Amino acid sequence: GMSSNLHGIAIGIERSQDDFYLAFKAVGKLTHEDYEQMTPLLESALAGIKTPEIVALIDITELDGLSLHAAWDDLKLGLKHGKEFKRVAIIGQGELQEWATRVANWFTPGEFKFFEDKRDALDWLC
Amino acid sequence: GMSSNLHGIAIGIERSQDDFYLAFKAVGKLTHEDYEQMTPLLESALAGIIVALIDITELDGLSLHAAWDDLKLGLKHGKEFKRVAIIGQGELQEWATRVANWFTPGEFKFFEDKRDALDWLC
Ligand SMILES: [Cl-]
Ligand SMILES: [Cl-]
Ligand code: NA
Ligand code: NA
Repeated sequence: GMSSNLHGIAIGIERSQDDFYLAFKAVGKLTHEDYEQMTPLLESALAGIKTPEIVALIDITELDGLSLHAAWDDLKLGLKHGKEFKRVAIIGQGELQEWATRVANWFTPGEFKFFEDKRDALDWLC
Repeated sequence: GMSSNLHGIAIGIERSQDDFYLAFKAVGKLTHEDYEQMTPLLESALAGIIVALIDITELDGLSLHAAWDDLKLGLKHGKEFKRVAIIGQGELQEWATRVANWFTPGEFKFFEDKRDALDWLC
């Protein structure tokens, strides 16, 4: 009964033309340890920001899900930093993920919008 | 970043002379999915079978959700285990075993060598 599944969150700051954006790529089944590894970089990225200025891209194309603890870490990060994001582009596949993006958008102050194409997402995002 | 750590639980019935025990090996950082893969096997074993052996030499720990599944399993089934040999290394794992022993109705004892453990286990 063993398993060696690939998972994690990649975080970076990317560029599209003359705009910088915060990029995430969530892969596999996320754990609390994954949120822990990513949190200091996120805190570094948002240092000094107290207004809705940030735009982010979150690629969930290879995301399987979140552990229970990870789901709580995620909500904690949203409660703590979410107001600082004005727009969030979600990149995934299918209508069920589109629907989940619309549900997230209802809950959040920043504008969340779903895409399948990165170039479309970046055009809207920045 | 990315990772692909090995984790899981091996379970099965084993022999020591003309005598049997339930063997567990806990590897890595255990998750809820690991507990769900393992539970139906544990139940079939208990319907068919008590003393057990738990190898923690390669155990890192349990996720929050898994610690809960684990406690749920101990509350349901631990009374059925009269003796539990914990196979591990070091005094921190021994201490953890002694703490577990205090909490539980069966006798839990720490060993470094499987052969020494099986002599006491059955
Ligand atoms: Cl977790
Ligand atoms: Cl879990
Ligand atoms: Na929103
Ligand atoms: Na005990």
